[PDB]
Amino acid sequence: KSMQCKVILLDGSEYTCDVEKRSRGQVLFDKVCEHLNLLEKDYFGLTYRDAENQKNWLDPAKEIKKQVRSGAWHFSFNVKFYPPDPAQLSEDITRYYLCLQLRDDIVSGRLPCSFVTLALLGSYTVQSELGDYDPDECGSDYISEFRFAPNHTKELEDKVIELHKSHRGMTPAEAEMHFLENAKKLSMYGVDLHHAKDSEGVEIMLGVCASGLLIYRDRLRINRFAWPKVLKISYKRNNFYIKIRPGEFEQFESTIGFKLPNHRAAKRLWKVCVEHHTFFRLL
Repeated sequence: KSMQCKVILLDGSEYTCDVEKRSRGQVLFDKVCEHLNLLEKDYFGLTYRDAENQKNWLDPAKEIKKQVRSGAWHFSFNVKFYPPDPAQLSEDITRYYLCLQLRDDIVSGRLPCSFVTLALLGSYTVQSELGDYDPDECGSDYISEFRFAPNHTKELEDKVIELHKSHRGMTPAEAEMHFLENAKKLSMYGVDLHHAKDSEGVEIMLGVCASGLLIYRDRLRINRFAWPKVLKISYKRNNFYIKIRPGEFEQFESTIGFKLPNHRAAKRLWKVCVEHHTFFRLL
C-alpha cells in the first residue's frame, strides 16, 4: 500500500519514510518538517528531478504520483522563499536551516561574493560550529574541513581565522544572525535564476525573488519589476508574460514577453513567480 521516500537534508543526511501511494506532497513535507522540528515551514519546500533531469518543486496540494512518474521518490529539502529579513523569524532553528542552505549556495557558486564577505561569512560559520578560538584546540590545521567558497585559497583560510579570533564570546545564535545580516544583502541572495530569451531573441536570465522579477544580461542586472507593480503573470506555450503599467502616471498597460526553451520551462517559471508574488504579498 506504500512508497518509500528519500529526502536529502541540508546537512547532507538522508531522511527515509513511507507514504501511501496516493499521498499529496503535503504528507511527505509534513513528515520531513516534523523530523527537523521545524515549525516555520512555509519558507521551505522539496525538489525532485523529472524525466528531463530538471529540478521541480513538489506541489504539496497535488498527488506525488502525478509529479514524480518514476517510483524513485527521491527529494531534496531546500529553502523555497528566502526571507528578506531573517532576524524577524521566530525560531533560531529556522535561521540555522537558512544558514545551511546559504553555505551551500555560496560553496556551489550560486551566491557570488567578494573575498572580504566570504571571509566574514566563514568566520561566523566557524564561531557558530566551533565556538571560541583557542590555541589548545586551534592548530594551523583547525578549519581545513570547512569549505568557505567555490575555490579555496590560503589567503581566505587566513582571513577567516583572523576574523574568528575577533568573535570571542559570540553564541551560535548571534553568529548565525550576523552571517544572515551579511548574506541577505548580497545581490543574488535568494534569487532563483531561469534561462530565457527576450522579444529580440537575446539571451537573458530571469531571477525570481522576494523583491520581484529581475532581468540579467551578461552577469549584469539590467531591470527589475517589483511584485506590487506586476499586474498579471501568465504563460502560453513556450512563453512567459508579465503585465505592467509603464510611465510616470501608469496610464496604459503593457505586456512584456519572454521565450523559454519549452512549455515545461515557461510553466515552471510561471508557477515560481506566482508563488513568490503570493507569498511576499501575504508576508
